[PDB]
Amino acid sequence: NSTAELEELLMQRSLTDPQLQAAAAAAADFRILPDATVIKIGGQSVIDRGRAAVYPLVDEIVAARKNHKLLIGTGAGTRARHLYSIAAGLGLPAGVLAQLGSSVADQNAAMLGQLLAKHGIPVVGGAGLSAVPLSLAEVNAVVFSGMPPYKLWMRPAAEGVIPPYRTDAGCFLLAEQFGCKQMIFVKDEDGLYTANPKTSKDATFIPRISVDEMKAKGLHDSILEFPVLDLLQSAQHVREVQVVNGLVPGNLTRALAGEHVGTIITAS
Amino acid sequence: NSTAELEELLMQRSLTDPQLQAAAAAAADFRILPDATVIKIGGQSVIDRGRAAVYPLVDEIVAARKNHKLLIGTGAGTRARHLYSIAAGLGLPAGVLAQLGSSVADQNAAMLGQLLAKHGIPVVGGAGLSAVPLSLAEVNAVVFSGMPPYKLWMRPAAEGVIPPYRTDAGCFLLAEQFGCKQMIFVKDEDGLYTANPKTSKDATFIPRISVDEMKAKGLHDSILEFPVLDLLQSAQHVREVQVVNGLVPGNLTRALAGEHVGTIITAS
Amino acid sequence: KRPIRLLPWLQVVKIGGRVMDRGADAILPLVEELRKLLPEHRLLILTGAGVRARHVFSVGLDLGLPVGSLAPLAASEAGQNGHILAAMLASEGVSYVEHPTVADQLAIHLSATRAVVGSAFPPYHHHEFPGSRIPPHRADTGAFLLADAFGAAGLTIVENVDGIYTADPNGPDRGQARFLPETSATDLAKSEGPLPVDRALLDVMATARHIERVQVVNGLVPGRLTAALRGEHVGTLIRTGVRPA
Amino acid sequence: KRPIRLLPWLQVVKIGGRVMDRGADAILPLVEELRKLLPEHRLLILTGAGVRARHVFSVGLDLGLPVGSLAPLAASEAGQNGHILAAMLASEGVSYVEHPTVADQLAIHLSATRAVVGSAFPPYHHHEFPGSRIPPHRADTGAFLLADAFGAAGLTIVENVDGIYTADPNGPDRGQARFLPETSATDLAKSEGPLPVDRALLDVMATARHIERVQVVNGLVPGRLTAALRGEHVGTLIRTGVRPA
Amino acid sequence: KRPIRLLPWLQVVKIGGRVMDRGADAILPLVEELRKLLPEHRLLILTGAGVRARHVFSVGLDLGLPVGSLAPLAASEAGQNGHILAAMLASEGVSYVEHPTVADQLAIHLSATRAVVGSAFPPYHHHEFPGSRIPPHRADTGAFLLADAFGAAGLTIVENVDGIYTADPNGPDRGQARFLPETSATDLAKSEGPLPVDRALLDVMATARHIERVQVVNGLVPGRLTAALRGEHVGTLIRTGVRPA
Amino acid sequence: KRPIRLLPWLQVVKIGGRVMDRGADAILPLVEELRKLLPEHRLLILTGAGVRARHVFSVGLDLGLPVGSLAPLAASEAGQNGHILAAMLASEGVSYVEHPTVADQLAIHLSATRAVVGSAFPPYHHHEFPGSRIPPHRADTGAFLLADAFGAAGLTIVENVDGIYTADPNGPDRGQARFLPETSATDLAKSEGPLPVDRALLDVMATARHIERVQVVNGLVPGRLTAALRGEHVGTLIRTGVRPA
Ligand SMILES: Nc1ncnc2c1ncn2[C@@H]1O[C@H](COP(=O)(O)OP(=O)(O)OP(=O)(O)O)[C@@H](O)[C@H]1O
Ligand SMILES: Nc1ncnc2c1ncn2[C@@H]1O[C@H](COP(=O)(O)OP(=O)(O)OP(=O)(O)O)[C@@H](O)[C@H]1O
Ligand SMILES: Nc1ncnc2c1ncn2[C@@H]1O[C@H](COP(=O)(O)OP(=O)(O)OP(=O)(O)O)[C@@H](O)[C@H]1O
Ligand SMILES: Nc1ncnc2c1ncn2[C@@H]1O[C@H](COP(=O)(O)OP(=O)(O)OP(=O)(O)O)[C@@H](O)[C@H]1O
Ligand SMILES: [Cl-]
Ligand SMILES: [Cl-]
Ligand SMILES: [Mg+2]
Ligand SMILES: [Mg+2]
Ligand SMILES: [Mg+2]
Ligand SMILES: [Mg+2]
Repeated sequence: NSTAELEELLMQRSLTDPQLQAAAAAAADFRILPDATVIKIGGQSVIDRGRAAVYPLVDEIVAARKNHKLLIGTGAGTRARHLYSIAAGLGLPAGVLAQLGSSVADQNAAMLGQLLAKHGIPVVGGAGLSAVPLSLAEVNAVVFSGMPPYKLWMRPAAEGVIPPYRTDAGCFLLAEQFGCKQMIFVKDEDGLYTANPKTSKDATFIPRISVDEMKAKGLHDSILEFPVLDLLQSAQHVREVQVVNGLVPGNLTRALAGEHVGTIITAS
Repeated sequence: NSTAELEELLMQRSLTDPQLQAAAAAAADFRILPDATVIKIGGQSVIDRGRAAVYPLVDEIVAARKNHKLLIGTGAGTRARHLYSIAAGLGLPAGVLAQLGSSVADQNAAMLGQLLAKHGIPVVGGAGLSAVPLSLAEVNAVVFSGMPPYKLWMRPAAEGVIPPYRTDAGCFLLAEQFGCKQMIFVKDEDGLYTANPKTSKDATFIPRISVDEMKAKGLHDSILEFPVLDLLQSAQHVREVQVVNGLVPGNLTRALAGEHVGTIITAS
Repeated sequence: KRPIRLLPWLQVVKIGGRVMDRGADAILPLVEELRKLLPEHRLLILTGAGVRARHVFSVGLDLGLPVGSLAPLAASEAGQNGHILAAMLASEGVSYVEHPTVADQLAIHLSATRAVVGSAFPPYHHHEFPGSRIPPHRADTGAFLLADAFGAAGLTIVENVDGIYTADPNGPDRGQARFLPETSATDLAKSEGPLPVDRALLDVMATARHIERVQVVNGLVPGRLTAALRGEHVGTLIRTGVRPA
Repeated sequence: KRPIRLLPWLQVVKIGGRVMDRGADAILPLVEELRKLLPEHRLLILTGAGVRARHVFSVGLDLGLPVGSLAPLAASEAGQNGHILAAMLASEGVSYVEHPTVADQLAIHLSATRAVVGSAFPPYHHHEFPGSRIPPHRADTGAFLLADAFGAAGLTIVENVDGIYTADPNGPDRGQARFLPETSATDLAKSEGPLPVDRALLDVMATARHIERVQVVNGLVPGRLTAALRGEHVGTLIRTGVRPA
Repeated sequence: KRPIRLLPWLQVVKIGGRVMDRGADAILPLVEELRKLLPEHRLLILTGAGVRARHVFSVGLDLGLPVGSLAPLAASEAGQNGHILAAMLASEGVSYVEHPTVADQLAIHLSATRAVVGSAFPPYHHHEFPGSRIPPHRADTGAFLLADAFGAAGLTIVENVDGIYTADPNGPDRGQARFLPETSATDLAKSEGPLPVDRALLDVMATARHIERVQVVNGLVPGRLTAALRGEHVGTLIRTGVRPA
Repeated sequence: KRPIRLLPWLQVVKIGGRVMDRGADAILPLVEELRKLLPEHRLLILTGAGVRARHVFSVGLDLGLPVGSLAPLAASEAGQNGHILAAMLASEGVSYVEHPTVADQLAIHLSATRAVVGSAFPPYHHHEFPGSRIPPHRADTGAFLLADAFGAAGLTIVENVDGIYTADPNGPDRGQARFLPETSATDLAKSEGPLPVDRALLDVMATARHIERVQVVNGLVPGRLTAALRGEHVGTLIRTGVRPA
């Protein structure tokens, strides 16, 4: 197992060759932004609710950036569901719907960014994310739009044309790519329940669970849907995520302080 | 008068409906950059004059950014008048002339920005203005090109093809949009006079005047032309502007300190 | 004299966002009618925003945002309608193009293909005018500014109603609303009450240099757009007060 | 029902990066064959990456970089192959176009000219999936996602070998490698061992909505691409498991 | 051997900024002549900068700015002349395209339409060469680099004078200025004194691979551009010192 | 060596006269399928004669007329079917062209428009061969002679049956008729019994220089012509016994 042996396989075999795959897996592992936390602010669960949900979270973001480095991604929400409904009724494929959804997450990032601008926190994007390093170094936070960039190359789900990789997946993959220390999803329920809590009671709260236990329990729908949970099981750097209720004052602050509010979902 | 009542009108009526218009007017009013000042550096009145005008103002900008947050926009000036003359003689419409003028204001912003670069002050632009928050937070100043982005969608004047909304209007509208605390136009005369001072004397200096008084006095031409003065009467956040002579050493510094140099023009 | 016409052979068609909001039931017939118009006219098809812009206004106003924040948020929804409509016409060689491309390279794109789709909102961005908390320069206004700047042969506004009435025919006073086959922009600008077109449209018609009339027609009735593009009177004519050369 | 086809008349052709790596000896005959195909088909020609992506993987892995860093670095090399191939076809009106343009304005570009060249890699950028240190969604995978999303008439994969064999015909076990004239993606996905196509290609074939078969042919033999674009069986057919409508 | 020609059928025409500076009196006849050339040639029309670049040089030099600052400021003025000229030809399907588009997608644009307009300045930006405080690689130089890189059929330089003289025919020594019907770049490069073309043009002609001659003609005389594009001798021929293949 | 291909990018499609005889019920779906093929292929669409040629044979034989009299009388009916089909495609730019024009100016007509319609009968007129009282060189034969002379990319024969069977599937022995997915012309020429194609077609396939296979497909099933033009196997393949170059 040498660097010369890896380079020799990389020149002589297909990238599909299991021997090459395994030598590449022994490569060193550099974390690009190891001290940062990725947070997703929900689109339907938070930003679509307006000032009563958003303003307290802006206050928490401003207080947090003193001790914490934050990459803050936005969900899409009800305008994307409207676009998906129109487009799906026309027979358009998942790759066309994917671009429509990104425009809604971009709107939400612009609105959140305008509330944060006087604190120096910018909105960033483009295929390079090139404004992230300097912003994180100087003001300890940046806002980005949460949809992945796949556009027409979006992988479809097994059934239907709704893009399976949306803003939960987009934020998760950025945490995984940057090697961040923590991934927090900010939604509108306290965490995972054995049923979903909006449509049934004696749903029981679950403080901690693995992805395999969620599948084996048959936990369907749920506050995080399965495409992001499968990415989590494959991840190299981010091997658990926390889901918290952003409508509860101070929940994001407390999660960033290491309090176990919400549900922790582990890859294994 | 509720948030639910506004949302109900927004779904059920035309945006032209006076009842919707009035409910929207009762919305809360968020100022995006309330502690910033917008300054316009004149194109024909300052930058076209070269080093003797520009270098002292660069010094004042560098000194000011210690206590003041500045958005510094540039005028266009004599190269834009040349372009307008060529294009108008060909019969081209105001929307074509508008793009020509923006290129000249962009040139002037690049020249000013190069004199400020060693102090860390950047030139910013693009439809998002996305470099403004971090720059203002860290170095307390940014340079931008003063023409509005209307391009081919520029509203024409009642007569002729010269774009009516140029760099005075462009800078003013950014101050109004960001909710800035102050708008200062830096030109080459001490302020407003009862005649314009380059072409007649016993012109009397006017320290303070409302837009209605300017119209009623029949003050025509003038150091600010009427399209920006009408925007001022409609403004929500910036309800007066100050015009100062940037050729006088320290006038910009003194205006930023609250001294009443120049002319103050009030919306009412 | 008045400015020259840049694209005198162009026909501009603005599709209301609320037509798109009806989904396949309205869009499929309209796409079929557009398909049949491609060999007859050179078309710039511009989409408005519709109900999703009302939702983002609701959120942005609840957050306190100013009118220069809300204008590009609504313009985004018109862009999405444009992407949907162009996707349906892709097999005819039709694509959506963005504002910079419409401003500067429309002539070459209309040489490449029979029609292009764009946003009807103008790129006023954070430089929208103050006064109302609702952005004034919306889809009707942007489409007319472009059509008149180009000196196009016409602008047709395709709506979910037959034309202009004396009151909102879907609103509280719908019982006394009577249809107006023809009106002038100056007469409309003197009225109070809602219209199916932006009030700023009437203002830019007063300064217009080329377009003499704009017809508002019901795009939910197959054939009306086709007839309007031939000058047939099938909705409301708005006279702009441009006088012939 | 399944989604509509956006560009049903389109033919997509993916050119392997290792074909380009052979230089003029392989590229000139291939350019001559493409030139003769322009009057027969409407072509989206997509290039893969080849050996330079192996080199940047070698450097990036030695530096410890994650898979979301390596994906755009490899995609860059496919873009460079595309610029080279388009330059050779410039005199026929062919240019290279970037990802945003392929995603949104392909229809107008294929109305302007008979063929365009693009990158076969998808724009997954820093959002590539984790699990392998080698980016999984590469040139075969990107080209198939695009072809199927468009509902194109076909996708042909042009390689430096005759097709798929039971073992790498240039590798250690080349002696027992036997040629497969036809296979199914599900059968290939159950095998272990290297393939001439991305393993993620088999996964996206399982969710495909339109493309029923993909042929892999040897672009080093003049005439095979021409024959494949007419449906003639001259390499390996991969059945996707899309069932006819 | 020499490199291949990318666009051998292209004709490149550089329009001097000072021709544009004369306004409608010079531009309208020239636009009419270009209109009549569109069915005869495939044209890349490139504009120079003219007097406004002198003004921005005056300001930028008074501010002390280096040559890499002044080069893009002058290039901006050539871009504005290009937007003006394209606007006048919009009704013929002609648009202005920017540097990235000229570099990479010219072939598809010339398939879409008969002519495109661009800037004649090259994108040297802050990487302009030092030595003079005046940017050396200006409009004549950029247009020749592009024409020769493309392997175009010709480059014609359209000026406000009949051609090259032995002294500036508008300057102090205008009395002893005699017209040169033909010269070589090497002979011109050995002379001192002003020319109607960039001195860097002579340097890039020495390294040229395809263009054998460039004609400088008076665009204020209707018909001379038309004649030059047919090879008729109506101004000054500059031999580049490329030898035939 | 074999002769060059004159129009190698052409697809030839022969429409059986008995498909046309079914009227709107068969023709409208077929016209819709052809409409969708125009952006995908360059088509020469040739019509056969059908039942009216049987009637004129009945009259002409009762009058005693020789085979050189009956050949142009049948060819007239194929021409009329061609005029009907072209009229249905006129709005797509499609016209019928006569024999002299097909023989000499097809290339320019296929540059003007995506498809043209002609008669599938050859102009043998009073020079038809003797031996049978029924003209031997009919619509299948004429279409194949033209396709092979042009060196076209294919010839597809569109019939009112799935393909060739071992007996007439509409005739007396229809019970023992079994479908033949693939056959050779030489095998068919050795059989006795009726076929859905002219027997002279088998003879001209023996002397053919380019076309290797001809597919016979059911034009009463939407989609089969589309699939056949992509090389998909959906009817009977006839191998001609041309060997690849
Ligand atoms: N006087 C009037 N006459 C006709 N319609 C009116 C009038 N007043 C209000 N309306 C309303 O205007 C509605 C159209 O709503 P709106 O005009 O905003 O939609 P749109 O034009 O499709 O949206 P967009 O402006 O984003 O394209 C009509 O359905 C009608 O109810
Ligand atoms: N089972 C197999 N059958 C055929 N070829 C195989 C097989 N396994 C490995 N290979 C190898 O795959 C090689 C192609 O390498 P690769 O497929 O990466 O090149 P490419 O497709 O040109 O590159 P890119 O994916 O960047 O376009 C063949 O030359 C062959 O040696
Ligand atoms: N030897 C010469 N022969 C001809 N003209 C000369 C000579 N020396 C100087 N000139 C001058 O060059 C002038 C052209 O100025 P210049 O060449 O810069 O304009 P331009 O080419 O239109 O500008 P740009 O280079 O921006 O396109 C002529 O009008 C003439 O006065
Ligand atoms: N062995 C066979 N297999 C298939 N069809 C056969 C066979 N023998 C006879 N037929 C008949 O041939 C018929 C087609 O008649 P014919 O082929 O003359 O029509 P057509 O090709 O439409 O006419 P035209 O030759 O004028 O275009 C079929 O409907 C079928 O009944
Ligand atoms: Cl705050
Ligand atoms: Cl300094
Ligand atoms: Mg409306
Ligand atoms: Mg491969
Ligand atoms: Mg010159
Ligand atoms: Mg038959």
